[PDB]
Amino acid sequence: EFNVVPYYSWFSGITQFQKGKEFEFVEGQGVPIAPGVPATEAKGYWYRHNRRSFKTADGQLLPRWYFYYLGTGPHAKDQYGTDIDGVYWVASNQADVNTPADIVDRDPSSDEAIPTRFPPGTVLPQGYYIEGS
Repeated sequence: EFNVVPYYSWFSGITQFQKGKEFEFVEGQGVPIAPGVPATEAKGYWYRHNRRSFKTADGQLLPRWYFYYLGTGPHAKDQYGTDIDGVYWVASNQADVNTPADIVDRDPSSDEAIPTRFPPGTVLPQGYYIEGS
């Protein structure tokens, strides 16, 4: 949950479930599939949402990453590929990362989040669960 309204991702999140596992994708992979969007627009970044749980007297919330097309979201102004903590840049080999993706953000009650899926051959990061799968 967010107590400051977040920028909404077009896709479901990827949740870390095993600590110590790195969130990564092979270069050229990692952009979720949106029906009808050209491969040239497949460029953006996954943004880490650190979650914190409240102390109980029992015993854990691991981060959840959300995808934003290049030029949108919390790091809309950053340069593709720049080393920034909590930002993992990804792009199809058809994408030109000097230009923002031609994509408008999601919402209102106008669109639900697209369940995150990747093309056949995509190497999935071990230790992460794709929400909606």
